[PDB]
Amino acid sequence: GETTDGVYRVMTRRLLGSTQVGVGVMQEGVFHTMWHVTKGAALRSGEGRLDPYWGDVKQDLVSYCGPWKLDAAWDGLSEVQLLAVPPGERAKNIQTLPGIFKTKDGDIGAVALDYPAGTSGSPILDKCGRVIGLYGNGVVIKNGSYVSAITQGK
Amino acid sequence: DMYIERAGDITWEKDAEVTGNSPRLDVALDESGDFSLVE
Ligand SMILES: O=C(c1cccc(F)c1)N1CCNCC1
Repeated sequence: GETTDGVYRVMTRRLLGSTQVGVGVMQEGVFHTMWHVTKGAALRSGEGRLDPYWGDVKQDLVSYCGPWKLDAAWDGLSEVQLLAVPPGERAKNIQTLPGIFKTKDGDIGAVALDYPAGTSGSPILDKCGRVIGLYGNGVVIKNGSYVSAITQGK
Repeated sequence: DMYIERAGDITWEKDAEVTGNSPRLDVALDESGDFSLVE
């Protein structure tokens, strides 16, 4: 199976044709995605199997083949890039300055970019190319636009 | 039954499309992992 580092599409052949349900990051032999994309189910890569290793519905995260490897964080000041992987469309970087999700348990970065539901799991990067979180879990405002949290493991 | 396909490298791209605003929002995270707006 393919274990090369990078961004991957998460596909299914259960519905009409091939449908993209989300995106994930392969790093250090571990596949990272959002929980709502796979629901904790096993994955396929060629003729190889990817079994879940760690999952958490509250954080909306899941790792396959090993523990969560992504530990970089948004510095709270600089612009970041969403490496969006939309359905049927090429991988595209979009630079933005994150807003903030203020919660009773602390502040979290948030990116105000709207993409199809199948784009969930696309990495958000810092200026060094490090993954500081996954895109795809957030909220909808008055204007109908979508604001995703910058969701990082822990 | 789900499968994965490589879609690219993870790299920062100099002079990529710069868009999106930075809103400050009071939010709540429930036991199901869903965010909701607070007012
Ligand atoms: O995969 C993780 C994890 C999850 C989120 C962040 C993190 F750094 C690590 N596990 C499973 C095995 N050890 C306990 C936690």
